[PDB]
Amino acid sequence: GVTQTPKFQVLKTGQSMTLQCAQDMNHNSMYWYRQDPGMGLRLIYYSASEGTTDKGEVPNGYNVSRLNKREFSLRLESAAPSQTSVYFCASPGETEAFFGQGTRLTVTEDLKNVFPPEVAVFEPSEAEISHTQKATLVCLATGFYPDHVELSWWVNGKEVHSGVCTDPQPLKEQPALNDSRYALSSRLRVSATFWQNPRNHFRCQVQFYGLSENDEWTQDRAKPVTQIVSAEAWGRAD
Amino acid sequence: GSHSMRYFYTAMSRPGRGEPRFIAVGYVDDTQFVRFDSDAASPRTEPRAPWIEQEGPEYWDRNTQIFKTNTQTYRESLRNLRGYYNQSEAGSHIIQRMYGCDLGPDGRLLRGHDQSAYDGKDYIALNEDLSSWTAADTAAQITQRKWEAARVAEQRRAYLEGLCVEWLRRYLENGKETLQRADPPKTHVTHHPVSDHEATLRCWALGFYPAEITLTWQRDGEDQTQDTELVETRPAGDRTFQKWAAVVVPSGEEQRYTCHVQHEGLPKPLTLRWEP
Amino acid sequence: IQRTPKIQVYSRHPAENGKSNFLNCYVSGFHPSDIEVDLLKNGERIEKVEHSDLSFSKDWSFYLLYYTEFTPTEKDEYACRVNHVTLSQPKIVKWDRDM
Amino acid sequence: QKVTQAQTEISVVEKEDVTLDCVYETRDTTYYLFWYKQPPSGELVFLIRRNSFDEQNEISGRYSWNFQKSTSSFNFTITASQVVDSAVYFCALSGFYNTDKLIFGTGTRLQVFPNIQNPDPAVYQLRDSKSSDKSVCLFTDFDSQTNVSQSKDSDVYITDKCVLDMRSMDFKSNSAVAWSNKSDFACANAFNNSIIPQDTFFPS
Amino acid sequence: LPEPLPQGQLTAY
Ligand code: NA
Ligand code: NA
Ligand code: NA
Repeated sequence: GVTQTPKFQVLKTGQSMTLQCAQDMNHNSMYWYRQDPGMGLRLIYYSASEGTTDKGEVPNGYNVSRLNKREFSLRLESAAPSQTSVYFCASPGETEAFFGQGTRLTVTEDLKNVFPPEVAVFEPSEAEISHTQKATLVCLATGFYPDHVELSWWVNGKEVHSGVCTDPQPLKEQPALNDSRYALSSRLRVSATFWQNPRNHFRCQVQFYGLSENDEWTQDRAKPVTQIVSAEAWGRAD
Repeated sequence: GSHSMRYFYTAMSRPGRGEPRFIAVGYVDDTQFVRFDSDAASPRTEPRAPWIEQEGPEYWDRNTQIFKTNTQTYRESLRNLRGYYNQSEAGSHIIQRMYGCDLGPDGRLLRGHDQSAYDGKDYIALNEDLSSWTAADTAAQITQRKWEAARVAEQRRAYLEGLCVEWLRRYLENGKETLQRADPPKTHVTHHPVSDHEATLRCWALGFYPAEITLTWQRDGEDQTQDTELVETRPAGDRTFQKWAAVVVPSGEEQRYTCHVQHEGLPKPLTLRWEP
Repeated sequence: IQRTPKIQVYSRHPAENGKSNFLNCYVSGFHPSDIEVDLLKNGERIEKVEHSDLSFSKDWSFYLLYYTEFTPTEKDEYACRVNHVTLSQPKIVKWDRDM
Repeated sequence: QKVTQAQTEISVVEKEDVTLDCVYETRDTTYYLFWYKQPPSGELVFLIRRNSFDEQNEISGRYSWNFQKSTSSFNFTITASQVVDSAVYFCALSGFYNTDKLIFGTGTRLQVFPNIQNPDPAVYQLRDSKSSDKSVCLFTDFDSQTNVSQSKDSDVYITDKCVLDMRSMDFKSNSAVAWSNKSDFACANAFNNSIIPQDTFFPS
Repeated sequence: LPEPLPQGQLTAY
């Protein structure tokens, strides 16, 4: 199928970058899309052949290059905040579109806006335990920017998907602000006897995708690099 | 009244120095309107009919890019077929392809065609349903399996029912003064003495379009088939066709002989006689 | 099997002495495609003979029309020379203005 | 060329059937369409390819499509709905040639909800984190028809209704989370901007 | 117009 890199990218406004896309299926056609809430997928540029490149729905702010049959690169020149999107490349065949993994790109005004999440676990209400014979743990990942995060629950060193619910979309801490920090909540529901067992260890892990070692950092605070932030709780006899 | 568009591809390998030659020609009924030859100095799709000359540079570049890709793909197909039929760098081999659309009553597709041959012999053809193939043998069954797995039939059907029908209609409209016009044969019977007791009567049919025509001699209303000399219909080189039929008759008995002509462009079938 | 070419030598319009016409040589029903066609004037090869673009019939056999603009006379003799792989030697068909 | 998915967001009750609409507009006589699935993970998952000349209408497990070339509609039906169907669904249209553009609709987000004939709505205060300044309120066990609204207060954060399934204990439930550092913030007022049942349990 | 190229690979014989 299609090989597309990178998966995550933080970019400073005015910076320039090139997204990669390669296919070994010997296809003639290669397409570049951007996905935005309520817009679905929108074609930026497409290439009908090796020496050809043609404009799509939204070509403004981008340039493409079809060198050989395999590669279809997408160039962002002087990256703008409006270019904060999910990018997908496709090379359709006689069967399917063949989509690459997807590039989640964030264009920031200043690196000063990049923050990792603050992660905190909130222990079950005894009032819930008494009323329902169930115990919901809540995890809050707050103040993160960009919204590139992966939340997971770990019970006794093993990742659980049972009794877990994570919000499908994060919340804007200041919706009217454009570089707003994000917040995400997740719940882990367990039985009262499982929560009451002190042997039981519950960990909420948030993988944050931020700045690389290569990025410049001029601020006093810690460099907001790609990192894991966690919070934990053990079962209480109480 | 029924119309057709046809493309004819000829792909030939060279045992001597040089790359395989790909030649494509396109026809609307009996009129060639387009050609592409990879052997040329700078390969380009070219017009062969005045009515196609109204197509912009985007039509020609789209044609040229289809044919340049087919040229490369055919050189691979030639390399392949001599691997199926275990052959050698020794001989020259030919892949021929004929495909196209037949216009129906409602303007839709009447029938779609796609036929391929290898060394002058049937290789693979697309059936009437345009979803199935017929391989003349095994090894053209290798081609068949490769094409069934790559959904080639679906790609052919899309063009045949779609673009092929639409483009043929455009051509038919654009060149209506010629393409929809049937040209009647210009006929005459010529007299040629062979001896003192015999003479040749030759019935000519000239400047006709389309090529289909019937030409027969009768003696006292009786068909002269076995005694008739009939040349094959031939191109005049000006887009019209020529044909003649001849009979050796006893000198003086000329009036007993009638030449029968049937052609689309004729209001009625003709009955001709020598006019001395 | 290989198919030998059928040959027809003729003029575009009924021939008239001193009037320009086209001398045609129609080669058809042949396989493979490679063919050598020359038009001759009193035994000597005519330079600049054009031809139609390579096409084929329902039976896969190829056909080509070779032609040259000419001004016929009663004196001058025209013929077509055809060499194919099926032929041991070139085939010569003379132009007969009545055919 | 055009593809239209009118529905922005649709909800469905678990074990019930739902239909996602797609209406296209094309000048091409021959074309093909796609249905793509986008789960919360963000990947684009191939579902179906239907060519214009295809008459054979498909069923594939709990999926069934209806192509009507007449009404220019390619509608996708999901039967016996499961939480795994909660995704964004895209419909696409393309021509058969290299010069042609593959075009997508705006999508339709589907959310499948459990059937709760007997909700036990309650608002619970979770124990504060030693590392946090905020108080957390869990609104849980409400009916799937409950609409959760955002707070009037800008320093009060309210998440939307979320579906969890405790597989062993065979129990599915809905929950929404409200949190804040504000001194006047309490579980009793946290969801005051939302319409909640009168029987909502409010412990101490 | 001749048969145009597919989005995918033009399948050889
Ligand atoms: Na700072
Ligand atoms: Na060679
Ligand atoms: Na929509």
